[PDB]
Amino acid sequence: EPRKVREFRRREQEILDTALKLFLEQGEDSVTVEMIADAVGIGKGTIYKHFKSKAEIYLRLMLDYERDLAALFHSEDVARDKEALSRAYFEFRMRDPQRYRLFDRLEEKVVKTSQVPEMVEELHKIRASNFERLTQLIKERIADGKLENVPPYFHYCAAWALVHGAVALYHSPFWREVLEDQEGFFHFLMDIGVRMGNKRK
Amino acid sequence: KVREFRRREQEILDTALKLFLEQGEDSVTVEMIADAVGIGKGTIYKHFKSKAEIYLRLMLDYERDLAALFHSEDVARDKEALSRAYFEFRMRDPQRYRLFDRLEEKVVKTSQVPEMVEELHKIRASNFERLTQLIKERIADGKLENVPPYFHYCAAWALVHGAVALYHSPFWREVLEDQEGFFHFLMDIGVRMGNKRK
Repeated sequence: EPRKVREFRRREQEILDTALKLFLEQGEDSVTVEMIADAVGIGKGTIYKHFKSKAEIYLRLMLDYERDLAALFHSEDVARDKEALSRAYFEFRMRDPQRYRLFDRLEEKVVKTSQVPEMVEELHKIRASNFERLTQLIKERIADGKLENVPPYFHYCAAWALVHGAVALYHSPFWREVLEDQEGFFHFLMDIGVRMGNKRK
Repeated sequence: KVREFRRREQEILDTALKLFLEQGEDSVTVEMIADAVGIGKGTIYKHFKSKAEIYLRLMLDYERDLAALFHSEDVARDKEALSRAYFEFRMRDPQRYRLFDRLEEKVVKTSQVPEMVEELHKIRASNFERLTQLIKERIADGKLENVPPYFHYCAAWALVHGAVALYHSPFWREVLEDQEGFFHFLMDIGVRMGNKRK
């Protein structure tokens, strides 16, 4: 792409990365557009060229997350490894549990309210596409004999439940200190997700 | 008679829970519980000094029910059937689980009635050891992967927590509410979680 556009996009990305870091550390309600600009080192007026409001930043972060999930499914291979893809999916969903929880709060705050209707409609569209991709992966693992031959939404809902509960584990005042440094436990959870609903003989 | 005191106390508890789920616990007052039972507010105070006492009693009764599940006392109990029964117990009535999650913040974390909360922590600690002992036994039998027991404990907690949330989804609850096969599918997943590969 042209150099001017690339510079504009990299500045936009730095704003997004900085804003997300501030939201997780201090809480999203506390952080203001001025505070993000100070952290990036730019004037606030520069931020408003990129985003009209904090609600646009919230929605952009969630759109970017859905785009990252979509890219996970697409690969340059004729016959992708479905078990490796399933593992990558659970890793993507369970890493960064504080971000998951933040997005749960933003769902009530800006998505359910359709604070920016065009952006929320885009978010629903890509989420529906990602739902179709996960359902197709489930159907292919069923057709390959790996997953039990039950309705695909059985597997979808089990995966949703495991991810949701796993995120909650990392917000426990008791368990978070125990688990935060345990990479083996994280991979144990990943193995459980991949093995969930596997067919038995 | 002592008898007699108990049945009214149970109807108060059964009625209060069923208003809490309907209606939301903050909305429900002691007067509303008394009206539904029909026994007037003065009678309630003979059993419970406050709504917080009713909250904590419901949670104590729940922990006692979980303890009763483990105490089969058989010399060679079926651990897989016990594991399945545990997941069934935890995942049935998801609305009650969610209410108790709210009551944790409201009356347990605040130690609203300290004597009752100390008893609740005591039985919860006993139930934790009972579940951990079941996990260790399934590990020792070659059924579960030989990892720290808390690995298995935390996986079980996560599955239950996520399953309860599933039944509160505005989308999924209508889909799942009548699906006994899906419920048994989740139970199968819980029992098979962390199983050693043959």
